[PDB]
Amino acid sequence: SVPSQKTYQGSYGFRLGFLHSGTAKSVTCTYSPALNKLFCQLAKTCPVQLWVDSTPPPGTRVRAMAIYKQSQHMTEVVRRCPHHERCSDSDGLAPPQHLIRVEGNLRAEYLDDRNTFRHSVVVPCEPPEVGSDCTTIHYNYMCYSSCMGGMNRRPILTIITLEDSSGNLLGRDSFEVRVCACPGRDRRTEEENLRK
Ligand SMILES: CCn1c2ccc(C[NH2+]C)cc2c2ccc(Br)cc21
Ligand SMILES: [Zn+2]
Repeated sequence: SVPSQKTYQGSYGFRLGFLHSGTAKSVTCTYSPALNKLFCQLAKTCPVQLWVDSTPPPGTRVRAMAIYKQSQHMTEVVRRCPHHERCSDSDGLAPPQHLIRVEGNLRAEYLDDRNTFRHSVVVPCEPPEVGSDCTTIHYNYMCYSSCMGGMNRRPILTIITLEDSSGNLLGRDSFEVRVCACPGRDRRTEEENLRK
C-alpha cells in the first residue's frame, strides 16, 4: 500500500508554512514555493510551521512520514541507508533506521507500522507560544538523497498529517525534500531548470 498525499485542510484549516531563508551557498535549509520542495543539509534543523484557522481538540497530534515520489518506488519503505542506520548517532529516542527525526521534543513518538513497516514520527499538537502566530516543529533528515543503498538519488516527499487522538485524519499537507550538501545552489539550479 501507499499513504495518501492529497492536500486536505479539513475542519481546522490545517496547512504548513516555511521560512524565507534564501539561496546563499551557506544556507542549511531553504524552501522553494515554486517547486514545493525543501532543500536541506544532512541532520540540520528544518523548521516547519503549522497553521490552523481554528483550535483543534486536546489530544490532536502531528505526524511526519516520508514516501518515494516516483510511482515505481512508492511501495518501498523510505529508510536510512546501510551506513547511516549503523553509525550510532541516535538521540536516545529515534530508532536508528528512521530518516525523519523531531529535534528537541521529549514527547515525540516513533512508529514502526506493524502492517506497512513504514516509519513515522508524531508529536502532540501544541498552540503557539504567547506572541507567536503559529507553531513550529524542527525536523532533521538523517540521510542524503544520494546515499547508496538507501534513497539512492530517488526523490522523496514528506507527508504531514494532523490526527485526532485515535490517529484518524484531520488534515494533510506535503512537500518534496532533497537532502544535499549545498541546498542554496541546488534550489537555484532546480528553479532555473523549472523556468527553462
Ligand atoms: C497547529 C498549531 N496551532 C496554531 C497555529 C496557528 C494559529 C493561529 N495564530 C494566529 C493557532 C494555532 C493553534 C491553536 C491551538 C492549538 Br492546540 C494548536 C494551534
Ligand atoms: Zn545515508
